[PDB]
Amino acid sequence: DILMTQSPSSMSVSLGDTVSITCHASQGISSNIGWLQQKPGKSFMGLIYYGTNLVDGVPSRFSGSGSGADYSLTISSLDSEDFADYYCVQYAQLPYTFGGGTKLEIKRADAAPTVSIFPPSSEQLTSGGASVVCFLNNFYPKDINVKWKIDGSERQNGVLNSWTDQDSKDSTYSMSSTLTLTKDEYERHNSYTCEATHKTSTSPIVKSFNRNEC
Amino acid sequence: LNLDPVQLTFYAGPNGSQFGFSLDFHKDSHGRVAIVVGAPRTLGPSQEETGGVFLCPWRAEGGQCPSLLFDLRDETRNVGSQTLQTFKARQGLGASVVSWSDVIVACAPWQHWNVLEKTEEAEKTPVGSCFLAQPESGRRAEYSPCRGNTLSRIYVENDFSWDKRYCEAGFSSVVTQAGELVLGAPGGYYFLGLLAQAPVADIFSSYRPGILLWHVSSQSLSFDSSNPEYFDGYWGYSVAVGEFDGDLNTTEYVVGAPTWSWTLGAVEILDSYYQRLHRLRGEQMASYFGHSVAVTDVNGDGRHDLLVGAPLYMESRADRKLAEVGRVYLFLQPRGPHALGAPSLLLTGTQLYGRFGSAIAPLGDLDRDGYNDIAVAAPYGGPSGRGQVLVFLGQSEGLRSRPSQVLDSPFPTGSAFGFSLRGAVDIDDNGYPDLIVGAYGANQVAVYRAQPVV
Amino acid sequence: EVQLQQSGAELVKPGASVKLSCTASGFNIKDTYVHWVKQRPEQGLEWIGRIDPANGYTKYDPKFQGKATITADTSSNTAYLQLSSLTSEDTAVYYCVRPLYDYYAMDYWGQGTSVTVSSAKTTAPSVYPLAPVCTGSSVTLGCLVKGYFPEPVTLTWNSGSLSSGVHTFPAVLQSDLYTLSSSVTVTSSTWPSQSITCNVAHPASSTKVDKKIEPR
Amino acid sequence: GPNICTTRGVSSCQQCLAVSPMCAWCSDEALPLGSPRCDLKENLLKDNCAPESIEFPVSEARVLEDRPLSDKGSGDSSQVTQVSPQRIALRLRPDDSKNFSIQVRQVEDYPVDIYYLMDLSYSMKDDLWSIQNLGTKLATQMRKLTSNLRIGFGAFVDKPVSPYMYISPPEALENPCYDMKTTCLPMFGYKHVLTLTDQVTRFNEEVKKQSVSRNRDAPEGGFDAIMQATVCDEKIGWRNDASHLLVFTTDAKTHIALDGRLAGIVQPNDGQCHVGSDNHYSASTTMDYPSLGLMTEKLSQKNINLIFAVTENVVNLYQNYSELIPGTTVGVLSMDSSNVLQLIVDAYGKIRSKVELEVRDLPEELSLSFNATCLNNEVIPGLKSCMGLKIGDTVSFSIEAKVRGCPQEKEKSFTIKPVGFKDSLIVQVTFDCDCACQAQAEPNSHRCNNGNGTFECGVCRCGPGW
Amino acid sequence: XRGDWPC
Ligand SMILES: *[C@@H]1O[C@H](CO)[C@@H](O[C@@H]2O[C@H](CO)[C@@H](O[C@@H]3O[C@H](CO)[C@@H](O)[C@H](O[C@@H]4O[C@H](CO)[C@@H](O)[C@H](O)[C@@H]4O)[C@@H]3O)[C@H](O)[C@H]2NC(C)=O)[C@H](O)[C@H]1NC(C)=O
Ligand SMILES: *[C@@H]1O[C@H](CO)[C@@H](O[C@@H]2O[C@H](CO)[C@@H](O)[C@H](O)[C@H]2NC(C)=O)[C@H](O)[C@H]1NC(C)=O
Ligand SMILES: *[C@@H]1O[C@H](CO)[C@@H](O)[C@H](O)[C@H]1NC(C)=O
Ligand SMILES: [Ca+2]
Ligand SMILES: [Ca+2]
Ligand SMILES: [Ca+2]
Ligand SMILES: [Ca+2]
Ligand SMILES: [Ca+2]
Ligand SMILES: [Ca+2]
Ligand SMILES: [Mg+2]
Repeated sequence: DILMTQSPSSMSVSLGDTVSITCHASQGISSNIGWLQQKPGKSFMGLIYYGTNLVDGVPSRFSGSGSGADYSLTISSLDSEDFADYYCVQYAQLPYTFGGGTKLEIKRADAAPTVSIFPPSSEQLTSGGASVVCFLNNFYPKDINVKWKIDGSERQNGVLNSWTDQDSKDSTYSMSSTLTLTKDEYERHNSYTCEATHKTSTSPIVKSFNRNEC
Repeated sequence: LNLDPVQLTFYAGPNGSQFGFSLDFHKDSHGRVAIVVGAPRTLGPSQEETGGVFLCPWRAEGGQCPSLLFDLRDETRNVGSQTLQTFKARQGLGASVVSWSDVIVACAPWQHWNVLEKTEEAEKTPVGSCFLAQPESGRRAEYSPCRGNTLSRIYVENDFSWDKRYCEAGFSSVVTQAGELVLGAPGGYYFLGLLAQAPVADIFSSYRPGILLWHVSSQSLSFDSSNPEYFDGYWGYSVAVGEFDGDLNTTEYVVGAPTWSWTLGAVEILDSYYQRLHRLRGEQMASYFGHSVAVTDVNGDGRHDLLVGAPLYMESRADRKLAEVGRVYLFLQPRGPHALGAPSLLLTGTQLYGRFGSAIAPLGDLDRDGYNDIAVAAPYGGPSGRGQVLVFLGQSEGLRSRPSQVLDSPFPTGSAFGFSLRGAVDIDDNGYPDLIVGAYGANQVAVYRAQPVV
Repeated sequence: EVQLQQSGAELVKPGASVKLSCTASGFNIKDTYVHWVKQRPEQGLEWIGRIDPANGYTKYDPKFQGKATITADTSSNTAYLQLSSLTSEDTAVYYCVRPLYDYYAMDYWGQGTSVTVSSAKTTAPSVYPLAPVCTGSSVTLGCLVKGYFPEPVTLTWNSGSLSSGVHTFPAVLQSDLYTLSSSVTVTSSTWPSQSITCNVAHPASSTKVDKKIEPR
Repeated sequence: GPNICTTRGVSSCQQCLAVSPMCAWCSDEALPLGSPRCDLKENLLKDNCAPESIEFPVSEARVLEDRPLSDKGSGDSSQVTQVSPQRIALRLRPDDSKNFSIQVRQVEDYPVDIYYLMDLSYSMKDDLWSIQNLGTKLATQMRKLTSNLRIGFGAFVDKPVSPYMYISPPEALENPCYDMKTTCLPMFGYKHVLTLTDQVTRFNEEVKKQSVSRNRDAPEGGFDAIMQATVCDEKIGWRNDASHLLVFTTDAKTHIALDGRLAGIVQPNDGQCHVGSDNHYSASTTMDYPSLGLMTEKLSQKNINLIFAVTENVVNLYQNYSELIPGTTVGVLSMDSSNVLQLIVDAYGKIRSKVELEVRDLPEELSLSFNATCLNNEVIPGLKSCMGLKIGDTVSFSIEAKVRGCPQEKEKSFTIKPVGFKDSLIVQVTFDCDCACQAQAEPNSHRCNNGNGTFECGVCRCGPGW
Repeated sequence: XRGDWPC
């Protein structure tokens, strides 16, 4: 099988820029490569076939190039719809193989997260379970780290994280974290904390709450 | 009648290139009429015969012509764990040429093809190919509908069904008014013969250099058959188009199969879906009935008439003796949706081995009397066997039994003067249609200008 | 226009078999090769195999041999991908692909068919309100939707009235049951002075439960 | 009394003979005034005309060479006589007609050449095994019909060129059976193997060394081989004095003229020999297949009797060709070529069972009529061909030559020859239009107006030129 | 078979 090393995994760029995407093969493939586009939450669309030829209907700002085992897809003057996923596929040998994929994200000014912690609810505590939620809304870049602390000591088991796609009208990311404990184990400790680490702050952002106390 | 045999015009190509094997009139976007000439034994880049095409501008003195350049390099593509191979050596590029709008279609019927997969192959075979060009813009495209990627083992495990490996696509060609290319492939389906059709516009828009195997969704190929009557029939040795069903939205095809039904020879009229409308059976075995077919309205009733050439017809003579001279058959289309009857007229050659009927070119209305006329070639006819072209005039009841004019070959012996013909185009803009005659044996083309009737 | 209309989403049990379809619209399925591609979020895109619907011959990646079975029926103008002995590893989206011009290309893609393999039964989502702790310039509320199957669920605030300033997060599969959360931000004078309710709908169990957010 | 000679009012002796073959002329000086010189021979002698001054030519037919019909065709190479007479002189006056006889015999024990031209394409794999003892077996059965017999062998496949020939893989050129688990000979057009020889064991041993090749399309290039085996006289070895049999065996269709265009070949067949010292046909890849008319011309020129020994699945095909090539014989060959011997013997009988007359170099004015005597002393009018004869039968014909008027050339010759026969009847015609007295004429005679006329045959004619 | 092979 032929391995397709597609670089980079992601890039944050603005409109009007001219970006390029490399795709390196395990061996020569003599321009037998194709490029694909998958708009967020949609299906795939053909961009390039046989290395340099455009699929009917694709704007001319797209262009494929390269030879041997190194190939590049270039978009001149990025457009709003161009922010999507891009994959390279080789068909010089069977089986066909795909590249890791590249995600084009919108660049903007850095923004610190807006953390807020939420204790378990009345309806949930009376059912023998307990969940602490920690929302981290509207930040940039996507790189972020969350850490839970029960009575100051770190906790790693029982955490469920979930991230959003880059919001359309402000180009920010949001994250959700849920520490799920039993009602019995939840009432063994007092203090609960979720720390957030971002490149915008050398010191982590902290928001805690004490059980019973309010 | 009124072709000028005193002041001819001669175009010439390289020695041994068979310049003039095929020819046609060509009109650029401005209406300027030129002559496209195929030379299938022209030397290529490897100093090896590959063929070539020439685009001759109209000049009263003639002379030499500039070439219409095409890619003559063998191609190779390693894709899908397979290896595709095109071999252009001795492909005979220019063994047939045809012009439509501002596009020239030149075909190499013996271009070879092969597909390799590890230790197996598809067999190196002549699928043929056609090269399309737009001289003014420089656009190029190709069309080779019989290329496949099926290994030889599959055809064998299968009784050789749908075997297009020996098509020789482009052997004969023609384009409809709408711009639909129609290629004759006599070797298709294990030498049964097939036709391939596809719009010119789509051939250009779907072709890219280096792909070698691409899809043309709007293409249309004829169908295979288990009928032994079509075996070795070379269905598609000759092709033409016309109007034979009354419906002017549909275009009908005329196909020659000179060895159909055990060398009896036949000609068939089809629709655009290859459904056979009429079939005209040969008269005598090995006469090659269907070697050439022509379509033109000779009796001036608005209905296309059919002309079939049988160059090897042997005429019955005194004392049970047969003499090969060649024969042409005329079929007048009947009023309304009825079947074409028996031949309305039989034209028979005179010179032994002359091959009268090898080529048949409609001339348009040469003498401007109201009836279209034709020309018949006997490439080895005439009292000296040097080649001869005879003109027959149309009349209300068909054609005239005797020729109105006879053009003797201006070339030496062996020129095959008349092997290719083309008329019905006013090349000097004098109001009369003119005739161009190929003589590949001499690597030359002669132009006969029609003048007012004396 | 070339369109590849694949079957609807499938939800089956581990160890069963499912058969996906890819009906052609605007052309004949007999024309070109037809490929099948598997897409997973972590592993990415994997090529399953191809088929020539004209003759039926197939090709596969040795990985999917025995699990994937590609067939085609020119009568109904459709190509099929059958999967057997299903696993949580076979939970992915599947696309059928045909080329445009180049015989060996991958240019036209169907909309895809999502396959989910789980033995869990239909479970109603437990809806839990999330209220802040015992004050700033703005306030944020939340709504937790835990323990439901299968997907999806539609969450709205005030029956679609409060749309701006809302963040609904993608669901996460926590041991054969999904969990989903949502947030919303307003000014400190909007709440609790005005009522705010979380509306969650789970069509599978036919429940549109709603909880109002209450202070502490 | 007055007849058609006097009622035309002739002017000279020449015009008197042209009136009718029964008129005569009297050149007597002492002829009465009211006496016609252009009357019957009896009337002139009744009118007291000098017998020596009578001009009355009589059409005659005198034999010059009347050699007898030979009983045996053996011995001497070769002065056998099968046509009698061989030369006769013919004298004819204007509008007259004389008759003569002719006899033809199918001589027993006449030499025979048999050239076996065999299809060795892959479709003939099993056929080759059934004829490896044919040479001696064939001598045994022909020993009963002729003492002189020569046999030869030749093989063909098709034009060794794509697409007829497999051209891949590279090893398929040296061994066209490469994609199979067998080995066959590289492809070849036509190869001459054994020159016509009386050593029949040379046939057996050569056949045992032969083997098949293999090509792609069903029809084969046998007509190429038929042409070369006909026009390459010196190589095949046809004898000037023998019946020539060309046995053509195949199990498939045949390529014909203009088929060669599927290989890029467009040059017509030239009908010339192209088999060199290597015994292979060198024009196979550069020259098209021959046409039926061209094959007929050469076959008729070298006196070759073509025999189509084909399998039942193509018999009708080759039967239909055999009607476009007159003189050709068809026999049904079994699928393994096991009955080829009896087939050759049956065809030899059909070949020597016809006696058809042909006329060469016949003048324009002459027309001939024929009465046959075939079967058994049975006259058949208007017939010049006999059928159903055995070797040793003799037939004859009666012929009348009716000349129209007087021709310019007074000396001509034509030939009556049976088709396929060597001997022929030469007829030397002489036209007796003039009178004998015309030679000793008196130009510028004193008897005709003092030098104005010429005194010939007792009358005055206007000299040259009034 | 149709080609150069017995029927
Ligand atoms: C060798 O030569 C044989 C003698 O010519 C020839 O035999 C003839 O074959 C033809 C074609 O099959 C026969 O034609 C038939 O015509 C009669 C009517 O008289 C019908 O029995 C029949 O129907 C017609 O078929 C036509 C199409 O073929 C069609 O146009 C008509 O409308 C009608 O349907 C036959 O077609 C003929 O009877 C045969 N004659 C004899 C004397 O046998 C062989 O085919 C030929 N073979 C080879 C291998 O060359
Ligand atoms: C061939 O035979 C025919 C018929 O037997 C002959 O025709 C007649 O022959 C007799 C013979 O004396 C004549 O008297 C008749 O006038 C002939 N009648 C005709 C010709 O209509 C014929 O003479 C014979 N021909 C030859 C060349 O022997
Ligand atoms: C000519 O024919 C007659 C019959 O009228 C015949 O008796 C005679 O033998 C023939 N003459 C010759 C020279 O054979
Ligand atoms: Ca029509
Ligand atoms: Ca008409
Ligand atoms: Ca006219
Ligand atoms: Ca003109
Ligand atoms: Ca056999
Ligand atoms: Ca063959
Ligand atoms: Mg054979």
